[PDB]
Amino acid sequence: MIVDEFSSVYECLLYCYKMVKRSEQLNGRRVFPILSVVTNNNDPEGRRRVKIADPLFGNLIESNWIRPIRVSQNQDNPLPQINQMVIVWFVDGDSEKGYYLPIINDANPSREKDDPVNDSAVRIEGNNTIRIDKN
Amino acid sequence: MIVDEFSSVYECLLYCYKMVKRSEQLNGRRVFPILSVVTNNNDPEGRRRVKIADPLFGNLIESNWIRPIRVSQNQDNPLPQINQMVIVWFVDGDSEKGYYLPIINDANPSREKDDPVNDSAVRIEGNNTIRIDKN
Amino acid sequence: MIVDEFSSVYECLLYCYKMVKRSEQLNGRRVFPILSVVTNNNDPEGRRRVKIADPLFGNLIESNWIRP
Amino acid sequence: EEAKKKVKVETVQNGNLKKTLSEKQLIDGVKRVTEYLKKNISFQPRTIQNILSDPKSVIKIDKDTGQVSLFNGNGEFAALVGTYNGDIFSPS
Amino acid sequence: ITVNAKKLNYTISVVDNVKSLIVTDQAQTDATGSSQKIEHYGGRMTTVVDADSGSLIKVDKDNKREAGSAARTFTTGVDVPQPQIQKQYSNPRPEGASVKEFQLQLELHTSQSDLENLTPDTALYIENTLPFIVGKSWFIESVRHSFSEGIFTSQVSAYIPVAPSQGVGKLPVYEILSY
Amino acid sequence: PQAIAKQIADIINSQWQGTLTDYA
Amino acid sequence: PQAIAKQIADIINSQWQGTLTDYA
Amino acid sequence: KYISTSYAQGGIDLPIDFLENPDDAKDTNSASTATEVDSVGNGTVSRSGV
Amino acid sequence: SKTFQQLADDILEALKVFFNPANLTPGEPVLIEEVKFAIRSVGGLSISY
Amino acid sequence: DVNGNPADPVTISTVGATLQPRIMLGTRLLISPMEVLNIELELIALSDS
Amino acid sequence: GFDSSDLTANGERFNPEGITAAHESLPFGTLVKVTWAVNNKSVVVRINDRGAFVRLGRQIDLSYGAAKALSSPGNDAIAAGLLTVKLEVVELRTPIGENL
Amino acid sequence: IVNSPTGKQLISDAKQSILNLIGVGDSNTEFSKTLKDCIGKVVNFSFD
Amino acid sequence: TTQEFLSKNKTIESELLDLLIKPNTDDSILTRNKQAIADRDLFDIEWEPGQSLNKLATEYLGDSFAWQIIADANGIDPTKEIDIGAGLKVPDQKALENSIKKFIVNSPTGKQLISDAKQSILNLIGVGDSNTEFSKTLKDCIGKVVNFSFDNTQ
Amino acid sequence: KESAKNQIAENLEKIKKNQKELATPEISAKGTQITLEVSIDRSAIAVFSFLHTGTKHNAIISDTTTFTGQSVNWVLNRRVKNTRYTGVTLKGLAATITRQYGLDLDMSEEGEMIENISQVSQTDWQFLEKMTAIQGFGMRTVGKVLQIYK
Amino acid sequence: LNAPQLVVDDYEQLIIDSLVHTNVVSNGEFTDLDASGFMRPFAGT
Amino acid sequence: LNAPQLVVDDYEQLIIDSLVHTNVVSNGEFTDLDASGFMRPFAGT
Amino acid sequence: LSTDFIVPINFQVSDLSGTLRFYTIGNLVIPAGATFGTIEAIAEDIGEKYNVSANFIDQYSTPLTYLQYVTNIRPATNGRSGETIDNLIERCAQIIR
Repeated sequence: MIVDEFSSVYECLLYCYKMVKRSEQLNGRRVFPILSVVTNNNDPEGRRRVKIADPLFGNLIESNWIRPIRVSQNQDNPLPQINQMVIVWFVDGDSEKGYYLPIINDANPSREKDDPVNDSAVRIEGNNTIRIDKN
Repeated sequence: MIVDEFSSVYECLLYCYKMVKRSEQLNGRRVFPILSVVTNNNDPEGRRRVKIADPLFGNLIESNWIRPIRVSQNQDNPLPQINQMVIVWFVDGDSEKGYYLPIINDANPSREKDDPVNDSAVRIEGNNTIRIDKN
Repeated sequence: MIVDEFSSVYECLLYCYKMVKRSEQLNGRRVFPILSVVTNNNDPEGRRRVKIADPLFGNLIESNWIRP
Repeated sequence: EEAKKKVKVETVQNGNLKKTLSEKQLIDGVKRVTEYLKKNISFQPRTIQNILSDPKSVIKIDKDTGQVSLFNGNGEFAALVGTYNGDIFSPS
Repeated sequence: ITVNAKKLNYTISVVDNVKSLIVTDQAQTDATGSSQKIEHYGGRMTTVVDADSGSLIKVDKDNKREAGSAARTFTTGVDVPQPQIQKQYSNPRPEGASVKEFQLQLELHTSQSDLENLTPDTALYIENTLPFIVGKSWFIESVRHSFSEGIFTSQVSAYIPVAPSQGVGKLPVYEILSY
Repeated sequence: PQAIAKQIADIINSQWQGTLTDYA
Repeated sequence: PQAIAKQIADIINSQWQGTLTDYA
Repeated sequence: KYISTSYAQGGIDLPIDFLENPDDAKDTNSASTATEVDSVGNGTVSRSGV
Repeated sequence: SKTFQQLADDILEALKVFFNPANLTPGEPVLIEEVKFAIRSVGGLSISY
Repeated sequence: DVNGNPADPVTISTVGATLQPRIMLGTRLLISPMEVLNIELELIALSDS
Repeated sequence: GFDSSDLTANGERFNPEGITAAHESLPFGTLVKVTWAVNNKSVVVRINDRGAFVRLGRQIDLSYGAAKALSSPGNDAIAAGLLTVKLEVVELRTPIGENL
Repeated sequence: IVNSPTGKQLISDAKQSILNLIGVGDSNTEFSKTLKDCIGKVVNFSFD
Repeated sequence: TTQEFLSKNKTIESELLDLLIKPNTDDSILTRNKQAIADRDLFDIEWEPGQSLNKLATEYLGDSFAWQIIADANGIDPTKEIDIGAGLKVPDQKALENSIKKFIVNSPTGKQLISDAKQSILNLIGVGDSNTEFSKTLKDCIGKVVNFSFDNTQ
Repeated sequence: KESAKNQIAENLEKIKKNQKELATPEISAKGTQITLEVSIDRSAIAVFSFLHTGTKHNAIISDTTTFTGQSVNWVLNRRVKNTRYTGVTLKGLAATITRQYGLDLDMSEEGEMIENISQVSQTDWQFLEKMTAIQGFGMRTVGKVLQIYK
Repeated sequence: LNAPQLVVDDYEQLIIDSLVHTNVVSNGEFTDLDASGFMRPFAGT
Repeated sequence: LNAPQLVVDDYEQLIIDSLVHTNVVSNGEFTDLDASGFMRPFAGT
Repeated sequence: LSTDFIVPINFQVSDLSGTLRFYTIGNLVIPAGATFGTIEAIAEDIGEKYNVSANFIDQYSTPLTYLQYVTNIRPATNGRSGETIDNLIERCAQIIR
């Protein structure tokens, strides 16, 4: 609605009373992605989920299990270690539906490269298992 | 507060007053992820950060350094090249806390595959280094 | 600005008037990321895009091509 | 009512004239300015005679303040010669 | 929404059957109004990024008016871009006939012609009034007809809009079969 | 005084109902 | 006129303080 | 006096330069003075640019 | 009284005006005195040759 | 010059052009840059704290 | 004839005593380590100019100051008109340390 | 009513004497018109 | 090397500093009384025995120290004797420039005097001005500072 | 991808260019100055300055015209901007913003040095309000000069 | 082109302008502008 | 620089200030400022 | 760059502390292909405190695209808060003779 300069007090109130629905829906939600520290990565269900210490709760209360994100379907990449930082999104803004992805910090520093742009440096602290059905 | 059809001007005003706070917090923030063109990838700090030309500033002003996201902890994948497009999220909606991931575009085209769904095609323009501590 | 407990109705309204702009821009948008089921992965353009069945439309209609 | 009020108030002598110049007054002012410039060409500064020798040079008379100015062929401001009110032209 | 869309015109006069006329004017500003109001004004996401090439194309002229003397360090836009609707062409420029430059409140005694010819599809012409109101088409935003007793009353909200190669390169190999 | 305060409040309420049902 | 216009602010303002206090 | 407004035109009523200020000089262009050169000795030497 | 670039631009513009096909009669000889007058009408120069 | 160094020939020419219509007719004006002598100081002093 | 009045392709006045060089194809501001094989001495020059003479196989052209910076006791770079050198590209970096 | 690319305009028509008499003192015309004709004060003149 | 220069007649560079002496009349002790009032607001009175500028100021103007206003109206030295039956011009109080001091009560210095309120911090003539050279003409005629509209809307 | 990169680079160079709207030609006496000289006992006159921003008029019988004017901060709150500032103190940022509009600055305290911040869809007045509030400062306007104080 | 208008649009305006011109000529001396003045009958006639 | 102003802007202010000075010099003992007081005729003269 | 670059007029620069601030006199046009060029700047305010040595101003507040660094190749001079009375007297007398 084009609530221009020549607008009555009632027109302005009506405009506010109609466009505030999105704000009401956002209440009690989680709008932006967050940065968190991984505190638990032993998932009893084997679903590669981790627990975080998000700054909202100030490490007082433990959070809910946070599910991983992968680039392709059939890769199970190494999980973040304890005290490593991840970025967490909340599906539909629900604090109980969080999905994470590791970031580059110092507990997770950058690997040495000759050319940081084109070269690829990868380290695995466990076994590496690659199985290819085709050529 | 169920603000039904039978409501006074004061009840509606109170509903607006109690509800616009999330929208006030949203002011001067970045709500959605953005698409941007990478203009600088030489990070003097060695933190694999890149500079972008986001459409908000119309390539008039340079942006802040934007940090990468990885799927694994000890993976240091090749960085986006100059003039390539990435998707950027802003933690807590802050413009100065940005985290990026490259996407498939034209400066970033799709690799040739026999099966586009199941096949994996990877090219590295620099050195490739893999270290496995276990088997 | 700072609207306290010593404010008048007109100012309470004015504060809402200026601060409801972001909520207005949010109308007809998708604020949060969603979880969806991939229903089509054959992209005729070879751009590795997929079609999804998002819960918003209840699988009644198909969606747009979604990029990787 | 406004005319006699403006007559009572002393003219600014640096801004808008009380009487705005009309078209015929503008023609007469350009005539007087041309006469003065053709009479005093030799005493004009080197800059002023340089632009006056240009066939694409223009004079510009301000309709409301009476200021007369010289502009060269490029249309940029070159110099000012004086002021023309309703009756007399005063060089500067 | 065009400056000439009211097909039939109806003209009234102040001296007759008019009880109240309030004309107001305001200066445009982005501080007040809604986000749509500033979208209809110069504010808009002129710079957008196509999701295929990443060429970071521009869709409209910038408009940096009354924003500052720099005009080379800021963009004067919104954060959310407009949803593009056309296949290749860009979103059309704000019509401008939806923009009010004057506002007129007309409360007047209702007559029969003031009942049939006073609809928002007509162009209003007020006579015997101030020079800037006379001779201009006023777009009727709304009409209200009240009846409290034998008297019929009319309230008219109106406004004035400020408005005016040989062939393709390569194709896959075909097989041709004469039949 | 309070009678009129209430009257004014009710006027405002009904005026707002006017606006609620005035806009598309 | 202006006296009453003001009295009306005072009323509306206090009425809207009443609503603030009337609500959980 | 203080409500009446009129609008002129960019070229019809005024010269266009009346509506632009000299401070914001338009972006001009020129032949690039940095064009890479082929010292191989096979063909023309200029490589980049036009 | 004019710079060399300004003189050259003025002379070129004057000659482009002179050699307009609307200002030229087909089949009529071009008179060098007329061309010199068109050049001198620019002002701020003295033709030698 | 204004920077405290011997004058730039451009400033020399500007000075000559400025002063040419102001010198006596028939006289000759010569303009050349100044010279600077370096002063090296050594001070032995007693302070009052 | 190359003096402080000339303009380099960078748009800067030419300083003959500076540690600079003209390269055929490198972007301006690129830092090139030039190592002279006679004395194994290396100096980093900043590519600012583009070079006027093309010749054959002439990738770089050092300035007078850059050439003087290659001289060592008993080896004068200016003495030999042509220097057989090794060209490398260098860049500002954060030193690689032990993982912490 | 006259039609224009801008919009419809009501226009007065009469013999010019009545037009001058009605507009005497410039009372009917709006101040914007008066300001418009004086916008171009500096008038280009030619020099001989 | 030293350049040689010979006498010229008229150069542009000399005309950059040909201006040196300016005969202006700006605020000074000799330009205080620029404005004189005509007979439309003066009373012609005769000088009688027992008359003084103090009495004329008290009687006509009502202020004892207003006598200077009378003196500037006649350009006479008060310390020099005025002949009896000599015509003096007394300004009238009804038609006079008010001598009320102008202040800005809210200033960075708290309070300060201003003579015109046009060469002060209240001028507001250059605020938000888009140069253009078309806004300047409208500044000259009516003093339009800001515009009212900025939308393209075509 | 190599040709697409060049195309993107040249488009990025071309988009940064003077391609804005020209100034709007509006012949009117509306946006002028509103000066006020007011005294209560003729001992001294208080002078104030405003900018005209709106007008109202009742034509029928009662001849009443109401003028409205605002302070110069209204100029700073007109247009929404998107810009970025780095390595600038509060006083420097305020000075640049005021110079963009021809205003004067009165600020004794320099303020803290802001290293990285972005103005996202905010007016200059709103951005200045946020920057002064976050540092414990406040603004005030008198005539043409804006003053910032602790 | 458009033919110029031959008659003067406003003649009382012409009289007032001629009287303001008397003041301009006299540089702030001839301030009288009513019918009782010396110049008004001549200017009006 | 600018020429100094030779006249006093307000002489009644001068009388009042001389009377505040009569109080200041005497250390708050001379507090009469009206014309009936001793020093007001002298200060005014 | 492939096109001419413009550093706009009134471009604010400062030292490391940000207390001393200069503004560019006019538009600076770096031609296409050129990278590093020059323009004059003036202090934010009068006074002798703005007279600074070379290589002292290196910060600019607005981050412009493709712009890498700024410096001053001259020590800023002629910053003054008003001349002396004797110099004014000499200047007045010289006009006469």
